[PDB]
Amino acid sequence: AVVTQESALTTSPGETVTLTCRSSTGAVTTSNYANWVQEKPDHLFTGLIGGTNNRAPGVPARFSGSLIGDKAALTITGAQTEDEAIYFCALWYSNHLVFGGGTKLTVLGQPKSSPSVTLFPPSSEELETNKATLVCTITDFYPGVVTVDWKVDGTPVTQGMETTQPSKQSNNKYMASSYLTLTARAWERHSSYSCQVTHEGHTVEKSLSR
Amino acid sequence: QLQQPGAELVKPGASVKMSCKASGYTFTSYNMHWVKQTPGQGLEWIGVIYPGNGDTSYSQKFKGKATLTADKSSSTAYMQLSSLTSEDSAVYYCSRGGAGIMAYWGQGTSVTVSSAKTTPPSVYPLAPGSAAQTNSMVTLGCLVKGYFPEPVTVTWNSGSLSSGVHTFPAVLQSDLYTLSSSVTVPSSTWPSETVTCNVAHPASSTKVDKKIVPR
Ligand SMILES: [Mg+2]
Repeated sequence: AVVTQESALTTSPGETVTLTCRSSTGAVTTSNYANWVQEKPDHLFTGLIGGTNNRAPGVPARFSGSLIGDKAALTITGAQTEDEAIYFCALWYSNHLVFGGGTKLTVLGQPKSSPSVTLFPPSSEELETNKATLVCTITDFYPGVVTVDWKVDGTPVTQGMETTQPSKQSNNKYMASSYLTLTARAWERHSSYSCQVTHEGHTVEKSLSR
Repeated sequence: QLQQPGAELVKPGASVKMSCKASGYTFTSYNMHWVKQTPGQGLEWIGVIYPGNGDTSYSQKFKGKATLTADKSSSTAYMQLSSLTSEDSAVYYCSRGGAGIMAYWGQGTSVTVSSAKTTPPSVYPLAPGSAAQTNSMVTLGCLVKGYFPEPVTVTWNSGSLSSGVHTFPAVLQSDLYTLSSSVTVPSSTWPSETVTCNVAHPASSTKVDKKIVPR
Protein backbone atom coordinates (compact mmCIF):
# COMPACT_ATOMS: atom_id res chain seq x y z
CA ALA A 1 0.00 0.00 0.00
CA VAL A 2 1.06 3.61 -0.61
CA VAL A 3 1.14 6.35 2.06
CA THR A 4 0.45 9.98 1.07
CA GLN A 5 1.39 13.34 2.65
CA GLU A 6 1.05 16.95 1.49
CA SER A 7 4.10 18.01 -0.53
CA ALA A 8 4.63 21.40 1.17
CA LEU A 9 2.91 23.81 3.57
CA THR A 10 3.67 27.25 4.96
CA THR A 11 2.80 28.80 8.33
CA SER A 12 4.00 31.57 10.63
CA PRO A 13 5.42 31.57 14.15
CA GLY A 14 2.65 31.19 16.71
CA GLU A 15 0.16 29.63 14.33
CA THR A 16 -1.33 26.13 14.29
CA VAL A 17 -0.46 23.98 11.28
CA THR A 18 -1.78 20.49 10.57
CA LEU A 19 -0.16 17.76 8.47
CA THR A 20 -2.05 14.69 7.20
CA CYS A 21 -1.11 11.20 6.13
CA ARG A 22 -3.25 8.95 3.88
CA SER A 23 -3.03 5.19 3.51
CA SER A 24 -3.98 5.05 -0.19
CA THR A 25 -6.23 2.22 0.95
CA GLY A 26 -7.40 4.76 3.53
CA ALA A 27 -8.89 3.61 6.82
CA VAL A 28 -5.99 4.78 8.95
CA THR A 29 -6.59 3.22 12.39
CA THR A 30 -4.64 2.81 15.62
CA SER A 31 -3.53 -0.46 14.02
CA ASN A 32 -0.92 1.48 12.05
CA TYR A 33 0.64 3.09 15.11
CA ALA A 34 1.17 6.14 12.87
CA ASN A 35 4.64 7.62 13.48
CA TRP A 36 5.90 11.14 12.78
CA VAL A 37 9.57 11.96 12.28
CA GLN A 38 11.33 15.24 11.65
CA GLU A 39 14.20 15.69 9.20
CA LYS A 40 16.37 18.75 9.70
CA PRO A 41 19.52 19.91 7.85
CA ASP A 42 22.41 17.47 7.69
CA HIS A 43 20.28 14.34 7.89
CA LEU A 44 19.24 14.60 11.53
CA PHE A 45 16.07 12.65 12.15
CA THR A 46 14.07 13.11 15.30
CA GLY A 47 11.13 10.90 16.23
CA LEU A 48 8.18 13.05 17.24
CA ILE A 49 5.06 10.96 17.55
CA GLY A 50 4.46 7.21 17.61
CA GLY A 51 1.50 4.90 18.17
CA THR A 52 -0.72 7.54 16.57
CA ASN A 53 -0.65 10.04 19.44
CA ASN A 54 2.24 9.12 21.76
CA ARG A 55 4.87 11.83 22.04
CA ALA A 56 8.44 10.60 21.93
CA PRO A 57 10.55 11.38 25.01
CA GLY A 58 11.81 14.95 25.11
CA VAL A 59 9.51 16.19 22.33
CA PRO A 60 7.83 19.62 22.72
CA ALA A 61 4.24 19.70 23.95
CA ARG A 62 3.23 21.69 20.87
CA PHE A 63 3.47 18.52 18.76
CA SER A 64 0.55 16.06 18.89
CA GLY A 65 -0.80 13.23 16.79
CA SER A 66 -4.35 12.15 16.04
CA LEU A 67 -6.74 10.82 13.39
CA ILE A 68 -8.57 13.25 11.13
CA GLY A 69 -11.21 11.66 8.93
CA ASP A 70 -9.63 8.54 7.40
CA LYS A 71 -6.15 10.03 7.82
CA ALA A 72 -3.51 10.47 10.49
CA ALA A 73 -2.64 14.00 11.58
CA LEU A 74 0.31 15.84 13.07
CA THR A 75 -0.61 19.08 14.70
CA ILE A 76 1.87 21.75 15.71
CA THR A 77 0.37 24.40 17.99
CA GLY A 78 2.18 27.73 18.25
CA ALA A 79 4.71 26.78 15.59
CA GLN A 80 8.30 27.88 16.19
CA THR A 81 10.83 29.00 13.58
CA GLU A 82 12.94 25.95 14.46
CA ASP A 83 10.03 23.81 13.26
CA GLU A 84 10.81 24.55 9.62
CA ALA A 85 11.89 21.10 8.39
CA ILE A 86 10.55 18.08 6.57
CA TYR A 87 8.03 15.78 8.16
CA PHE A 88 7.53 12.13 7.31
CA CYS A 89 4.75 9.86 8.55
CA ALA A 90 5.04 6.08 8.73
CA LEU A 91 2.26 3.50 8.70
CA TRP A 92 2.71 -0.02 10.12
CA TYR A 93 0.87 -2.93 8.46
CA SER A 94 1.19 -5.85 10.90
CA ASN A 95 4.43 -7.16 9.39
CA HIS A 96 5.94 -4.11 7.65
CA LEU A 97 6.25 -0.30 7.68
CA VAL A 98 5.83 2.25 4.88
CA PHE A 99 6.87 5.91 4.73
CA GLY A 100 4.95 8.73 3.11
CA GLY A 101 6.67 11.21 0.81
CA GLY A 102 7.20 13.75 3.56
CA THR A 103 6.11 17.39 3.78
CA LYS A 104 8.34 20.40 3.66
CA LEU A 105 7.08 22.81 6.30
CA THR A 106 8.10 26.44 6.01
CA VAL A 107 7.61 28.54 9.16
CA LEU A 108 8.08 32.19 8.15
CA GLY A 109 10.74 33.19 10.68
CA GLN A 110 12.18 36.22 8.86
CA PRO A 111 11.09 38.42 5.94
CA LYS A 112 10.92 37.03 2.42
CA SER A 113 14.30 37.49 0.74
CA SER A 114 15.01 37.70 -3.00
CA PRO A 115 17.93 35.60 -4.25
CA SER A 116 21.25 37.23 -5.13
CA VAL A 117 22.21 35.75 -8.49
CA THR A 118 25.71 35.71 -9.93
CA LEU A 119 26.59 34.14 -13.26
CA PHE A 120 30.19 33.19 -13.99
CA PRO A 121 31.53 32.40 -17.51
CA PRO A 122 33.98 29.51 -18.01
CA SER A 123 37.58 30.24 -17.07
CA SER A 124 40.22 30.71 -19.73
CA GLU A 125 41.99 27.82 -18.06
CA GLU A 126 39.05 25.43 -18.18
CA LEU A 127 38.37 26.23 -21.83
CA GLU A 128 41.86 24.89 -22.60
CA THR A 129 40.42 21.51 -21.72
CA ASN A 130 37.71 21.85 -24.39
CA LYS A 131 35.22 22.05 -21.50
CA ALA A 132 33.07 24.99 -20.49
CA THR A 133 31.19 25.24 -17.22
CA LEU A 134 29.05 28.25 -16.49
CA VAL A 135 28.45 28.66 -12.77
CA CYS A 136 25.32 30.32 -11.38
CA THR A 137 25.39 30.96 -7.62
CA ILE A 138 22.17 31.79 -5.86
CA THR A 139 22.30 33.02 -2.27
CA ASP A 140 20.17 34.60 0.43
CA PHE A 141 16.72 33.56 -0.71
CA TYR A 142 13.89 32.74 1.67
CA PRO A 143 11.69 30.68 1.72
CA GLY A 144 14.00 27.93 0.46
CA VAL A 145 12.46 26.88 -2.86
CA VAL A 146 13.62 28.25 -6.20
CA THR A 147 13.50 27.22 -9.87
CA VAL A 148 16.48 27.68 -12.20
CA ASP A 149 16.14 28.10 -15.99
CA TRP A 150 19.11 28.39 -18.38
CA LYS A 151 18.92 30.15 -21.79
CA VAL A 152 21.41 30.26 -24.65
CA ASP A 153 21.11 32.95 -27.31
CA GLY A 154 17.70 33.47 -25.80
CA THR A 155 16.22 29.98 -25.89
CA PRO A 156 15.79 27.44 -23.04
CA VAL A 157 18.32 24.65 -22.62
CA THR A 158 17.65 21.75 -20.28
CA GLN A 159 20.53 19.55 -21.43
CA GLY A 160 23.88 19.55 -19.60
CA MET A 161 22.50 21.42 -16.60
CA GLU A 162 22.71 20.51 -12.91
CA THR A 163 21.22 22.48 -9.99
CA THR A 164 21.90 21.57 -6.35
CA GLN A 165 19.13 21.25 -3.77
CA PRO A 166 18.72 24.47 -1.76
CA SER A 167 20.93 24.45 1.33
CA LYS A 168 20.47 26.50 4.44
CA GLN A 169 22.92 29.27 5.13
CA SER A 170 24.05 30.54 8.56
CA ASN A 171 21.71 33.55 8.57
CA ASN A 172 19.00 31.00 7.95
CA LYS A 173 18.37 32.05 4.36
CA TYR A 174 18.96 29.54 1.53
CA MET A 175 21.57 28.99 -1.16
CA ALA A 176 21.95 26.90 -4.26
CA SER A 177 24.16 26.60 -7.29
CA SER A 178 23.44 25.64 -10.91
CA TYR A 179 25.82 24.43 -13.58
CA LEU A 180 25.65 24.37 -17.36
CA THR A 181 28.30 22.12 -18.86
CA LEU A 182 29.32 22.45 -22.51
CA THR A 183 32.25 21.53 -24.73
CA ALA A 184 34.40 24.50 -25.65
CA ARG A 185 33.15 24.23 -29.25
CA ALA A 186 29.53 24.35 -28.11
CA TRP A 187 30.62 27.21 -25.86
CA GLU A 188 31.76 29.13 -28.98
CA ARG A 189 28.75 28.38 -31.17
CA HIS A 190 26.67 30.71 -29.01
CA SER A 191 27.17 34.25 -27.74
CA SER A 192 24.51 34.99 -25.10
CA TYR A 193 24.05 32.92 -21.93
CA SER A 194 21.52 33.42 -19.13
CA CYS A 195 20.74 31.96 -15.68
CA GLN A 196 17.16 32.71 -14.72
CA VAL A 197 16.01 32.18 -11.13
CA THR A 198 12.36 32.18 -10.14
CA HIS A 199 11.44 32.67 -6.50
CA GLU A 200 7.93 33.07 -5.09
CA GLY A 201 6.66 34.08 -8.49
CA HIS A 202 9.33 36.72 -9.20
CA THR A 203 12.08 36.22 -11.79
CA VAL A 204 15.64 37.48 -11.66
CA GLU A 205 18.13 36.68 -14.41
CA LYS A 206 21.82 37.29 -14.99
CA SER A 207 23.49 37.18 -18.38
CA LEU A 208 26.82 37.32 -20.11
CA SER A 209 28.12 37.36 -23.67
CA ARG A 210 30.92 35.19 -25.00
CA GLN B 1 22.09 5.69 22.08
CA LEU B 2 22.71 5.55 18.34
CA GLN B 3 26.18 5.83 16.82
CA GLN B 4 26.67 4.81 13.17
CA PRO B 5 29.81 5.28 11.06
CA GLY B 6 29.19 8.29 8.81
CA ALA B 7 30.23 6.94 5.39
CA GLU B 8 31.38 3.85 3.54
CA LEU B 9 32.95 3.70 0.09
CA VAL B 10 32.04 0.39 -1.57
CA LYS B 11 32.92 -0.93 -5.05
CA PRO B 12 30.04 -2.23 -7.19
CA GLY B 13 29.40 -5.91 -6.50
CA ALA B 14 30.98 -5.87 -3.05
CA SER B 15 29.19 -6.19 0.27
CA VAL B 16 29.01 -3.74 3.16
CA LYS B 17 28.31 -4.18 6.87
CA MET B 18 27.51 -1.15 9.03
CA SER B 19 26.97 -0.83 12.77
CA CYS B 20 24.63 1.04 15.12
CA LYS B 21 25.87 1.30 18.68
CA ALA B 22 23.29 1.92 21.38
CA SER B 23 23.64 3.76 24.66
CA GLY B 24 21.56 5.16 27.50
CA TYR B 25 19.21 2.17 27.62
CA THR B 26 18.76 -1.60 27.77
CA PHE B 27 19.55 -2.64 24.19
CA THR B 28 17.68 -5.90 24.76
CA SER B 29 14.41 -4.16 25.65
CA TYR B 30 13.62 -2.36 22.36
CA ASN B 31 13.45 -3.00 18.62
CA MET B 32 15.86 -1.63 16.04
CA HIS B 33 14.56 -0.62 12.62
CA TRP B 34 16.63 0.22 9.55
CA VAL B 35 15.72 2.79 6.92
CA LYS B 36 17.21 3.76 3.54
CA GLN B 37 17.11 7.34 2.24
CA THR B 38 17.50 8.44 -1.39
CA PRO B 39 15.98 11.40 -3.32
CA GLY B 40 14.14 9.23 -5.84
CA GLN B 41 12.46 6.91 -3.34
CA GLY B 42 12.45 9.01 -0.17
CA LEU B 43 12.54 6.95 3.01
CA GLU B 44 12.06 3.18 2.64
CA TRP B 45 11.71 0.69 5.50
CA ILE B 46 14.21 -2.17 5.26
CA GLY B 47 13.33 -4.26 8.30
CA VAL B 48 13.46 -4.58 12.06
CA ILE B 49 15.00 -6.89 14.65
CA TYR B 50 14.22 -7.49 18.31
CA PRO B 51 17.60 -8.04 19.99
CA GLY B 52 15.99 -9.51 23.12
CA ASN B 53 14.63 -12.53 21.23
CA GLY B 54 16.50 -12.09 17.97
CA ASP B 55 13.58 -12.40 15.61
CA THR B 56 13.67 -10.47 12.39
CA SER B 57 11.22 -8.99 9.87
CA TYR B 58 12.24 -7.55 6.49
CA SER B 59 10.60 -5.58 3.69
CA GLN B 60 10.05 -7.22 0.30
CA LYS B 61 12.78 -5.34 -1.57
CA PHE B 62 15.35 -6.08 1.15
CA LYS B 63 14.86 -9.59 2.53
CA GLY B 64 17.42 -10.93 0.05
CA LYS B 65 19.38 -7.69 0.09
CA ALA B 66 20.02 -7.19 3.82
CA THR B 67 20.75 -9.08 7.03
CA LEU B 68 19.95 -7.63 10.45
CA THR B 69 21.93 -8.87 13.45
CA ALA B 70 22.47 -7.60 16.96
CA ASP B 71 25.11 -8.08 19.58
CA LYS B 72 23.34 -8.43 22.88
CA SER B 73 26.89 -8.13 24.31
CA SER B 74 28.19 -4.87 22.78
CA SER B 75 24.77 -3.16 22.73
CA THR B 76 25.32 -3.02 18.98
CA ALA B 77 23.02 -3.71 16.06
CA TYR B 78 24.26 -4.41 12.53
CA MET B 79 23.07 -4.44 8.95
CA GLN B 80 24.78 -6.26 6.11
CA LEU B 81 23.87 -5.30 2.54
CA SER B 82 25.14 -7.55 -0.25
CA SER B 83 25.96 -7.36 -3.96
CA LEU B 84 25.83 -3.59 -3.85
CA THR B 85 24.79 -1.71 -6.96
CA SER B 86 24.77 2.02 -7.73
CA GLU B 87 21.08 1.98 -6.83
CA ASP B 88 22.21 1.15 -3.29
CA SER B 89 24.01 4.47 -2.77
CA ALA B 90 22.00 6.16 -0.04
CA VAL B 91 21.89 7.05 3.64
CA TYR B 92 21.08 4.22 6.01
CA TYR B 93 19.54 4.92 9.41
CA CYS B 94 18.97 2.73 12.44
CA SER B 95 16.05 3.70 14.70
CA ARG B 96 15.10 2.31 18.12
CA GLY B 97 11.48 1.31 18.49
CA GLY B 98 9.35 0.80 21.55
CA ALA B 99 5.61 0.65 22.15
CA GLY B 100 5.12 1.69 18.52
CA ILE B 101 7.37 4.75 18.70
CA MET B 102 10.57 5.24 16.69
CA ALA B 103 12.00 7.51 19.40
CA TYR B 104 15.72 7.61 18.63
CA TRP B 105 17.58 7.83 15.34
CA GLY B 106 21.22 7.39 14.40
CA GLN B 107 22.91 10.02 12.19
CA GLY B 108 22.93 7.60 9.26
CA THR B 109 25.66 5.94 7.25
CA SER B 110 26.20 7.34 3.79
CA VAL B 111 27.07 4.44 1.52
CA THR B 112 28.69 5.35 -1.78
CA VAL B 113 28.77 2.56 -4.35
CA SER B 114 31.30 3.61 -6.98
CA SER B 115 34.30 2.46 -8.99
CA ALA B 116 36.01 5.84 -9.18
CA LYS B 117 39.54 6.10 -7.84
CA THR B 118 41.01 8.97 -5.79
CA THR B 119 41.05 11.94 -8.12
CA PRO B 120 42.36 15.43 -7.42
CA PRO B 121 40.24 18.37 -8.51
CA SER B 122 41.06 21.05 -11.05
CA VAL B 123 40.59 24.54 -9.67
CA TYR B 124 39.36 27.40 -11.80
CA PRO B 125 39.16 31.03 -10.79
CA LEU B 126 35.73 32.59 -11.41
CA ALA B 127 35.75 36.31 -12.15
CA PRO B 128 32.87 38.50 -13.38
CA GLY B 129 34.36 39.29 -16.76
CA SER B 130 31.71 39.14 -19.51
CA ALA B 131 28.50 41.16 -19.06
CA ALA B 132 28.58 40.82 -15.27
CA GLN B 133 27.22 43.74 -13.20
CA THR B 134 29.31 46.81 -12.27
CA ASN B 135 27.85 47.59 -8.82
CA SER B 136 29.12 48.29 -5.26
CA MET B 137 30.22 44.86 -4.06
CA VAL B 138 31.83 42.24 -6.28
CA THR B 139 31.32 38.49 -6.03
CA LEU B 140 34.24 36.24 -6.93
CA GLY B 141 34.58 32.48 -6.91
CA CYS B 142 36.36 29.29 -7.76
CA LEU B 143 35.25 25.99 -9.27
CA VAL B 144 36.65 22.83 -7.73
CA LYS B 145 35.96 20.38 -10.50
CA GLY B 146 36.20 16.63 -10.86
CA TYR B 147 37.56 15.27 -7.61
CA PHE B 148 36.88 12.06 -5.70
CA PRO B 149 36.07 11.22 -3.05
CA GLU B 150 34.44 14.02 -1.05
CA PRO B 151 35.25 16.31 0.52
CA VAL B 152 37.31 19.36 -0.31
CA THR B 153 37.90 22.54 1.66
CA VAL B 154 38.01 26.10 0.38
CA THR B 155 39.14 29.24 2.19
CA TRP B 156 39.98 32.66 0.83
CA ASN B 157 43.30 34.46 1.27
CA SER B 158 44.31 31.70 3.67
CA GLY B 159 41.31 32.61 5.82
CA SER B 160 41.55 36.41 6.03
CA LEU B 161 38.43 36.62 3.87
CA SER B 162 35.90 35.14 6.29
CA SER B 163 32.84 37.34 5.79
CA GLY B 164 30.70 36.80 2.71
CA VAL B 165 31.94 33.31 1.85
CA HIS B 166 29.59 30.63 0.52
CA THR B 167 30.59 27.06 -0.37
CA PHE B 168 27.89 25.13 -2.22
CA PRO B 169 27.11 21.41 -2.07
CA ALA B 170 28.84 19.19 -4.61
CA VAL B 171 27.16 17.79 -7.72
CA LEU B 172 28.22 14.46 -9.19
CA GLN B 173 29.18 14.54 -12.89
CA SER B 174 29.55 10.88 -13.89
CA ASP B 175 31.49 9.62 -10.93
CA LEU B 176 33.42 12.70 -9.87
CA TYR B 177 32.41 15.58 -7.64
CA THR B 178 32.26 19.26 -8.49
CA LEU B 179 31.54 22.18 -6.23
CA SER B 180 32.03 25.91 -6.19
CA SER B 181 32.69 28.51 -3.48
CA SER B 182 32.28 32.28 -3.60
CA VAL B 183 33.36 35.39 -1.72
CA THR B 184 31.82 38.86 -1.95
CA VAL B 185 34.12 41.83 -1.25
CA PRO B 186 34.21 45.64 -1.72
CA SER B 187 34.45 46.52 -5.39
CA SER B 188 37.21 48.89 -4.31
CA THR B 189 39.12 45.98 -2.76
CA TRP B 190 39.31 44.08 -6.05
CA PRO B 191 41.06 43.95 -8.46
CA SER B 192 42.98 46.45 -6.28
CA GLU B 193 43.93 44.03 -3.50
CA THR B 194 44.58 40.38 -4.38
CA VAL B 195 41.97 37.68 -3.71
CA THR B 196 42.97 34.01 -3.75
CA CYS B 197 40.96 30.85 -3.09
CA ASN B 198 42.83 28.02 -1.34
CA VAL B 199 41.68 24.50 -2.07
CA ALA B 200 42.50 21.26 -0.33
CA HIS B 201 41.55 17.67 -1.11
CA PRO B 202 42.97 15.59 1.82
CA ALA B 203 42.18 12.23 0.28
CA SER B 204 44.73 13.01 -2.45
CA SER B 205 46.99 15.37 -0.51
CA THR B 206 46.33 17.94 -3.23
CA LYS B 207 46.64 21.64 -2.43
CA VAL B 208 46.19 24.53 -4.86
CA ASP B 209 46.04 28.29 -4.52
CA LYS B 210 44.39 30.15 -7.37
CA LYS B 211 44.19 33.94 -7.70
CA ILE B 212 41.03 35.54 -9.02
CA VAL B 213 42.11 37.74 -11.88
CA PRO B 214 40.13 40.20 -14.04
CA ARG B 215 38.71 38.40 -17.08
MG1 LIG C 1 6.27 -5.20 19.55
